[PDB]
Amino acid sequence: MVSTRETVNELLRRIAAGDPGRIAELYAEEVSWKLSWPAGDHMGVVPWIQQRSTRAGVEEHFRLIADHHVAKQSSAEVFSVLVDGADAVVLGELRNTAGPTGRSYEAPFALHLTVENGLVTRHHVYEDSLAVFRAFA
Amino acid sequence: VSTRETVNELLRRIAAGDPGRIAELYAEEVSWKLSWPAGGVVPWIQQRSTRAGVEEHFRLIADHHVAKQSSAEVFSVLVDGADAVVLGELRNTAGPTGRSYEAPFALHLTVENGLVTRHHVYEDSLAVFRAFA
Repeated sequence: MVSTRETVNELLRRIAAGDPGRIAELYAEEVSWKLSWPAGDHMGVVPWIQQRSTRAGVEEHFRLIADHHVAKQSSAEVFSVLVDGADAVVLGELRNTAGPTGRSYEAPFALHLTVENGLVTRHHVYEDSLAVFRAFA
Repeated sequence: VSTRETVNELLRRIAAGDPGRIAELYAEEVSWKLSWPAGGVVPWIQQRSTRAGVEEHFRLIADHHVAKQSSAEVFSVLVDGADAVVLGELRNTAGPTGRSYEAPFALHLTVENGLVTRHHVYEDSLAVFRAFA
């Protein structure tokens, strides 16, 4: 068995490296995936904001979010990683540049993860959706 | 007392709803952060740094929502040392406009000597903003 913290550290490494197939390898086949965003299509400006429940869906998310950002001006700064049993919360800030508009933005985020059998089963993002939306609108 | 005991008491007092008694749990100086742009359509969205400012924040959130159509749920309380994160969701109706919204939130707290020294809220700012705009 691998600790929750080690599993979370590996996920954060793979997310920062960016490859969607390699990130999704860390998720269970079925994933509880939630984003602190309203439902709908948001006039098309944030296409990765959709409902997901599968490893294949997770791979699609990380593909889309990469395609919509300038890779060399985008990153997530992690301030702390809290771990309690099988759960963890990653606290940080998105420092990204939106591809279509060129606007840089900062968005605080908390990422709540659950791990079982070394795989991520839950990935719930709480982030400044207003700031992200404004950067792409 | 423990971090979790302090957090559990804060949840009790938030549910009781008295802003003054909620603020009693905070240090005189507080690290306050909200997952909102640094740009008053939503009346409580502003910076704070003191216990008195916390009391006013909880007074404003009560006043500006339609109480009989509003509810809060706590899904999980994670605790790691001096830090804790409360995960949940608000299902409220904006007072000025009557429009309902739902806003998942993660509340990051730090406790030192039984007082809350840090209160960092991560929530669906877009959903709240739309309800009040």
